[PDB]
Amino acid sequence: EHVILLNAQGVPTGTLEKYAAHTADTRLHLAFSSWLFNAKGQLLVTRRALSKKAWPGVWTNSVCGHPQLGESNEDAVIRRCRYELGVEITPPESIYPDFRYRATDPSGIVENEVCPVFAARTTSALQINDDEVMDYQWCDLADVLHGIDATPWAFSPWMVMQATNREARKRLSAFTQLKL
Amino acid sequence: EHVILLNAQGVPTGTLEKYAAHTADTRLHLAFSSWLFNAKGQLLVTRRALSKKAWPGVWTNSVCGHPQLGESNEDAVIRRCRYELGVEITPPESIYPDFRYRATDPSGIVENEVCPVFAARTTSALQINDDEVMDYQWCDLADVLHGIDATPWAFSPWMVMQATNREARKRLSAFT
Ligand SMILES: *[C@@](C)(CO)CCOP(=O)(O)OP(=O)(O)O
Ligand SMILES: *[C@@](C)(CO)CCOP(=O)(O)OP(=O)(O)O
Ligand SMILES: [Mg+2]
Ligand SMILES: [Mg+2]
Ligand SMILES: [Mn+2]
Ligand SMILES: [Mn+2]
Repeated sequence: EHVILLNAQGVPTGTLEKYAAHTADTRLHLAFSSWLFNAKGQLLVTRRALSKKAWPGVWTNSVCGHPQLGESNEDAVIRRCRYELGVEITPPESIYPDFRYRATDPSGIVENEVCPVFAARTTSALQINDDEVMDYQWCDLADVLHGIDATPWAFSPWMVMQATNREARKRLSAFTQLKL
Repeated sequence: EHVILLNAQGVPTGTLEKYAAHTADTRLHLAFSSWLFNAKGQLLVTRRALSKKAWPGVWTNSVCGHPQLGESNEDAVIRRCRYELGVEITPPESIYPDFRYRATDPSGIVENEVCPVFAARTTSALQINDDEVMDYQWCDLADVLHGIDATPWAFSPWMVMQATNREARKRLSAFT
């Protein structure tokens, strides 16, 4: 795998192997983030595997990843949902297109990303990939937002930032509707 | 270092080496749990090291451990506060003396304990042992209870159960 490198104005300049790209010195690159809801409208929260290079063992939103060369961001969402979670989804909706952030993890690994955010519904059962996700929960969005307000340090920082954006949060709410 | 095996009448029957004791088939043994506050009354929440055999990487109450043969519960707390957090404390106070639980961690490791719970105040600065603790936060007890109440899965199951016991929570709250 690789990442797509971006310059200061967020324009692509090339690619780098994925492991080598995440270090204490991470250059800006492209990513995506997605929030998944089941038919009942519950949000899927996940726990990153202990083997993940960045934020291992941390609770976070449904799925995070890196678009590969030739791939649309929405196609990367679909792929990682299948790879990490075994799960089929509805077409991802853009919910926070201009999200961008930089953060250092507990052992000093940096993430530095232009990271558009999406939401979607699951249309199949989960098949969790233990190489990527060690735990998960279906819950009510409102409860997650209250937890995020009370103890933000217990979640990944990108989860918290995305959840605290007003318009993003409105879309998450929309997805809490029960659907048949 | 060991754990103390307990029968149905809660009597020690023997010991097992501590690491070898915690498996997918963990048998009942003695432990303690402790909640630490500073002089200002802020609660210390800690995140277990990724190397811990049970619930690695998990946010939980201040300090947890295993009393040894012939050791008082209060002395075990003090010992682990020094070992894990390099911190001195006031005499531990009982908060939930009859707590007991069993739970399974994401990789299948079980804790199965008789685990009385205590509270204390720190009387020195932390000095972190990174073999035990990978992160920590000083916060307001009110906010931690709301977090436990809203997203209990973000915390260790034993922390949740202690905090959701009606009397334990009163005494934690009264404590600062
Ligand atoms: C999000 C913002 C987290 O850093 C993008 C990266 O997610 P990761 O899950 O860490 O990347 P992948 O390993 O490609 O899945
Ligand atoms: C607490 C309730 C966890 O089950 C008792 C044991 O805590 P640990 O922190 O895991 O024990 P030690 O490694 O002895 O410190
Ligand atoms: Mg990922
Ligand atoms: Mg301990
Ligand atoms: Mn990245
Ligand atoms: Mn134990």
